[PDB]
Amino acid sequence: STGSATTTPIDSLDDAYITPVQIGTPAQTLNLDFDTGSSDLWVFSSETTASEVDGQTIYTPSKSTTAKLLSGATWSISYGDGSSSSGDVYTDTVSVGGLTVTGQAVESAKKVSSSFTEDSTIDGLLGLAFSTLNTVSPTQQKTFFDNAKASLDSPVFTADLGYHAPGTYNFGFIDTTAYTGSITYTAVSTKQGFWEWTSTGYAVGSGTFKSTSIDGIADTGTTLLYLPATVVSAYWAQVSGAKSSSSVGGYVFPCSATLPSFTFGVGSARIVIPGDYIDFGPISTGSSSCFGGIQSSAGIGINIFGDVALKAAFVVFNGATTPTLGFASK
Repeated sequence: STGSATTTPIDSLDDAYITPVQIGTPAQTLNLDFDTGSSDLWVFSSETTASEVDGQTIYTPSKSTTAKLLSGATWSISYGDGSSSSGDVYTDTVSVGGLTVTGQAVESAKKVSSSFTEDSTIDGLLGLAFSTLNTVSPTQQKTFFDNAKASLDSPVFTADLGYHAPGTYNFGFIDTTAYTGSITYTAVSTKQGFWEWTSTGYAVGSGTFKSTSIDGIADTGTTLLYLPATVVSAYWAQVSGAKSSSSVGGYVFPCSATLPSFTFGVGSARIVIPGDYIDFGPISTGSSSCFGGIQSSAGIGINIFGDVALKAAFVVFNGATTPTLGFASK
């Protein structure tokens, strides 16, 4: 089997992408944030504290004839950005772009962090990291991809995120028309539960490539590119007027400035992030100071290849027995 669904940015800055997901019988369609940095499928629901719902579409298990309470099961998660949520668990039918999993754990939110309430366009998350990170207790649950894997024509999914435009998630096949050149594959460590790999280095604009190992995660659920402070400093040094602002919480720059591209290495191959992708606009409405899309990972504890980097490539998440990652230009 295969599936294919369009993913759409939630706003003009590509802060995140939402993908429609059918849950239950009859189908309830929710717009979920596909997150390769986590492993819970959780949704706003009829069970969510009313004061914590503000515009989101909810899942109502009682209206689904295929929903079954997973008795005794609870879940609770906190994300790298200080967000969180918690609740109970049903199993139900979940379909993504034509691909159907029966018995998928659907985690029903009883409580969500303010940040989720405040984002009316995201109805929940669909985690695509490794199932070892799943928070359901006492019995850990599998991700949508893990459940679908054996049925898929090939045990892969691909992320093809757009710049200021929609993109595509595919399951079970590689669309050879979606990228240029070849796909370079690189090794993955699952030891932290992430799609963790090692970039071979970077260049800033037309600068010479610096060969150096950068360990990080491919995370569709994170907006920006977070890299070591040395790297980030080398980038912003090439932008006139840029500075790191503690009050703002990162590098900012005047929008009159031209942003250089940023190249990262995948084995011997090279992915170029155009400068325009690194502009995240005014820090506040009307400000002349713009927020940068490349920021320091210092004190995150891990480097994150977020949407800023991934949207510059066609990315293969290969769930073969030994997982790997593939990157192609497009």
